Amino acid sequence: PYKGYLIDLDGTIYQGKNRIPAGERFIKRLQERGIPYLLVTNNTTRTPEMVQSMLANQFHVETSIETIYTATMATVDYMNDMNRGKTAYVIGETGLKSAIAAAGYVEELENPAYVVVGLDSQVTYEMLAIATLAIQKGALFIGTNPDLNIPTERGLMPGAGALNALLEAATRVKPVFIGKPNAIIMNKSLEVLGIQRSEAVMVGDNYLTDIMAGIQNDIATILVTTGFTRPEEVPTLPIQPDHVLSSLDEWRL
Repeated sequence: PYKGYLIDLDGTIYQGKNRIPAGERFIKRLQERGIPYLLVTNNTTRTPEMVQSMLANQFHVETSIETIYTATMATVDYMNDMNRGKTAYVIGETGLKSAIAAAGYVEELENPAYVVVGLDSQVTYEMLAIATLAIQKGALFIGTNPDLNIPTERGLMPGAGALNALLEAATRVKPVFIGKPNAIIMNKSLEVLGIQRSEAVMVGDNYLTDIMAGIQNDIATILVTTGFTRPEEVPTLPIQPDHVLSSLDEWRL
């Protein structure tokens, strides 16, 4: 069986303000059996500590801070890896912005080494202009996650991927995406998860991001029809996941 589990957060162990008890039991089962797992999210607005609290206070789950890996974390790791200058211009929220600040990157508006773009529910043309000019100057253009939409009360709204699309059109340069289903976040996840690519599994509810995160990177996949991809959609999926579940309670560890 799989020796480690990479798990999506929203839509998999909880849905919006709603709880998915089978999702709660799942990590609770992994914990009791001592099976390594990693909560992998494309979210960049929250810091892992904020996520950890949200989980414990609203969704009956208590995980160690190290069990949480976000697109923000994977992003600063990449920046550090690329080791270009220590300057940057960032569009995103407090989770992403503080993580980069904490890593020693100072805000540079003219010629930043990096131009990092995540979702900012309060973005302004001014921010886009600045980023547009900095990218053309030669800054390394990074997209935190490719997500086209953000699920909310009002409905599906512009996601980080859509903000990046605005910038790709204006600069003619495609950003290097970090988040699922792209390689960078997956490789680093494996590295932090501690187990072989060949024996890890990616568990999620979204085909385009989670399931493809596995298929594209040659990592086994498990799709739970809660959240995003609706069960009616599975029969027509271009590529069937290794496993399809209506509930995580049905997966045997």
